[PDB]
Amino acid sequence: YRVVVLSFELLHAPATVCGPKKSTNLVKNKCVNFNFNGLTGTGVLTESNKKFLPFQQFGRDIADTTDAVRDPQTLEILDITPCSFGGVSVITPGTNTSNQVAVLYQGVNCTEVNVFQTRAGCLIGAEHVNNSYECDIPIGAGICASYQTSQSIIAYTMSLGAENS
Amino acid sequence: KGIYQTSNFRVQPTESIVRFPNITNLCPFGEVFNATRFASVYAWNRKRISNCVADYSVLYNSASFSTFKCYGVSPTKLNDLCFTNVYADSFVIRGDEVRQIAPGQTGKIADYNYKLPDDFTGCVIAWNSNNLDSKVGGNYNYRYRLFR
Amino acid sequence: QIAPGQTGKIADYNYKLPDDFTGCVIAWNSNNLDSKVGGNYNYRYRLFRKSNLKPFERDISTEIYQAGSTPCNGVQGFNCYFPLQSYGFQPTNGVGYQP
Amino acid sequence: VVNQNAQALNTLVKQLSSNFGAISSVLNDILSRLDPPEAEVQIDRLITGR
Amino acid sequence: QCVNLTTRTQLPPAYTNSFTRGVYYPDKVFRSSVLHSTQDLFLPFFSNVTWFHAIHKRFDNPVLPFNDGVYFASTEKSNIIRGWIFGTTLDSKTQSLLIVNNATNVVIKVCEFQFCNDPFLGVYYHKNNKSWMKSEFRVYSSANNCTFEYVSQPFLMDLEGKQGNFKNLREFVFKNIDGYFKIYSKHTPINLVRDLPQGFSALEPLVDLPIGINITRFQTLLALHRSSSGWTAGAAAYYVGYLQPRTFLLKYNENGTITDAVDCALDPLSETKCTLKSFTVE
Repeated sequence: YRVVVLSFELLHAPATVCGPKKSTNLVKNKCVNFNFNGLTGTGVLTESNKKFLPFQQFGRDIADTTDAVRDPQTLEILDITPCSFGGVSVITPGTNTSNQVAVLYQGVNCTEVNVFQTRAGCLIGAEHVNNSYECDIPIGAGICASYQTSQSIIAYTMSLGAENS
Repeated sequence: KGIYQTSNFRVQPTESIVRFPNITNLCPFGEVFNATRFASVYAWNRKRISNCVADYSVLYNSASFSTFKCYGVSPTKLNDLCFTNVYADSFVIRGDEVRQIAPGQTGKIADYNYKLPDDFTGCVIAWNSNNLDSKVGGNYNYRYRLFR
Repeated sequence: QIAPGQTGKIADYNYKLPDDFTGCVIAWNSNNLDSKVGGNYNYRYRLFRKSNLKPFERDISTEIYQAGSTPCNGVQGFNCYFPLQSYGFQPTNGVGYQP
Repeated sequence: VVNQNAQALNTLVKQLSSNFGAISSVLNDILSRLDPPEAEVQIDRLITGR
Repeated sequence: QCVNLTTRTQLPPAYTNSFTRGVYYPDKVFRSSVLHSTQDLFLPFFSNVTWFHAIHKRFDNPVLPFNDGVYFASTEKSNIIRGWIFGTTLDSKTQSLLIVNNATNVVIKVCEFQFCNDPFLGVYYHKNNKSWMKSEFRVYSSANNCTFEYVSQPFLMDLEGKQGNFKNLREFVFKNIDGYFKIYSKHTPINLVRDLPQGFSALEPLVDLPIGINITRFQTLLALHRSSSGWTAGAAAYYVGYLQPRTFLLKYNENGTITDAVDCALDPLSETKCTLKSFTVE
C-alpha cells in the first residue's frame, strides 16, 4: 500500500497555503452586503469612470471610507454607493380636522411605496396642485402642504403673497 | 397639525455578495501520489509544500484512496485553515503495517522505520499498489530496516 | 465549559448556560460513589451535533450524526456516528477524569 | 459659516475611525474575534466614545 | 571564499545630500484630489546620505547595519548591482536572505549560507564576442536548511557596458515590519553629474516576502570583470541611507499619483503646513 503522510506544522513564520476560494456571482445596482478579500460592508455596487492604480486595490474618501473597490478576480472599477436611507416624515392635519395622513421621504425618490415626487424626496398620499396659496405645513424646497377640498391633503408651491403693482 | 418625523427609514441588503481571485497556481498534490516510483520505507522522501492553495475536497470525494484518516484536525476544517508548512511523506509499507502509523505507536515499521509524534496533526492516506508495484517474480526494490 | 459565554463540547452540544445567566455553580467529588467498576452508563452526553445548541434548551434527539453524503439509516458507518455517549467513570481515574 | 460647518462634519465623521480605547474601530471585527462577554466590553468603549 | 580582492582599496565614507528621495506609497489605499498625512519610516528631506562607488582603483562593498530600514539609490549603466546580502550574523549559524538577479530570473532564497569575506560575480573575456555572462559564484559556498524559495518570471537583462551619462537609475526601499519584508522600486532616466538630482519620484510595490527574520546588517552585491583577487570593477555609484519615523504630507493628483511630498519637520515653514493640513500657508 502506497502511503502519503502529510505533516501539518504551524510555526512562527507567516502562513501561505490556504484552502480553496468561492467567488460567487456579482450583483450591481442593488442594496447588498458585499465582502471582498478582507473588506466587508453594505452598499450599492456601480461601475464608474474612475481608474484605480494597478497596485492600489481599494480606494478611500476624505473620511477614510471606501467609495469604490476593485474585483479581486476580474479587473473593473466599481463605485460603492450606500443603500437608500432617510428620515420618515408624516404630514397630517390635526386630529380635530381629519385623520388623513401623507408620508414624505427625504433625499430619495419613490422606491418602497397617488405617488408623487418632489425636490425634497418622495411624497405619497398627497395631490399636486398648480395653484399656489399661503403656506400651511412646511416641507421644503419651497413647497407647503395643507388640507383642503371630499377633502384631502394637497401639495402646492409656497406662495409669497398676493401680487401688488 | 404639522409635519412630524416618526422614524428614519433604511433599506436593508437583499442578498450577500462574495468575490475572490482565481484558484490558479496550486501545488500538484495529485502528482505526489501519482508519481511512478516511491522511496523505500527507510528511503522515504520528504517533500516541502508551501506558497500555494490546497483543495482537499478532490482527494476525499475522488474515492481513489483505500483508507483516509486524520489526527487532531477534521477533513472538513482543512479548507478553512491556513498552514505555513506542509510536508507530504511518501513510502510503501505492508498492509498490516499501516495500522502502526499513528501518534504514539509501536511495532517494527513504526519504531525502526517511520514514527508519528503524539502531537502530529497531519493525516494518513493509503491505497492498494498491488496493480503497479507488485509484479510477476517479485520486486525487491522496496526494502526496510528490520533491526536497529 | 459550563459558564456564561464559555464554549466547548458541553456548551455547544448538550448543556448550555446563556451569556446573561445569573446563578450559582456548585460541584463536589462523588468519585467514591458514582464510579462503578469500569464505568457508569447512567450518565450520558451528546458527543456530536450538527449545529450549536441554544441556552435553556434540551434536545433528546438521538438521530445519528451524518458528516457525509451517505445515508446513515439510523446505524453507524462511514461518516455516521452515534452522538449519545457515556462518561467513563472509575475509582482509579485522575482528578481530571473523576466524576 | 461654510468652513465652520465643513470642519464640524469632517471632524464628526473622522471620529468613527478612532479606537476610543477599543481594540479596533470596526464593530464586526470585535464581534468576529472576542467572545460575546468579551466583545461587549470593547463595544461599550466604542459606543461610549462615539 | 576566504580570498580578498587585491585591487579593492579602502576609502572614507563620504556623504552627500538627498533632495526628496525616500518617498513611497505607504499602502494600497487609492486616493485622489486629497492631501493625506501618515507616519512611517522615511528618509528626511535635505538629509545626508552615504557616497560609495566602484571603479577599476577603489572598490566599495562595506557592511552596513540594517536597523529598522534603509534607502538605496544607484545610477547604473551595465546594471553592476547584482543584489544584496541580508543576514544577522552573515554566516551559516542563522538563516540569511539573498536577493540576486542572474540576468534570467530573480532568485530569492532563505537557507543556511556559507559566507564569503568578499562575495561578487566575475565575468571573463569580453574583447570581441562581448559575452557578459556569469561564471564564478562567490556569493556562497553552500546552502541547506531552506525554508523559503522564490523565482520571478523570465526576463532578459542587458549587462553590456555603456559610455557617457548613466542610463539606468534604481532606487529601492528595504524595511521589515511584523516579519514582512517590503520592497518598493522606481526606475526613471536622469541626467546627473554627481550627488543626486533635484526632483520627485514615487516608488511602487515590487514584491512582498513573508520571510519573517531579523536582519541586523546588509551588503551590496557588485559585478566584476577582467579581460580571484585580481578582478576589476566598472565605473558606478550607489548610495545607502537610514529611514526614520517621519510624517509626510502626500499630495494626490486627479489620477491618484503623488504630486509632491512635504516633511512635517524641516523648517518652521513646513510645520505650518502639517498644522493646517494644507500646502497653502496664508
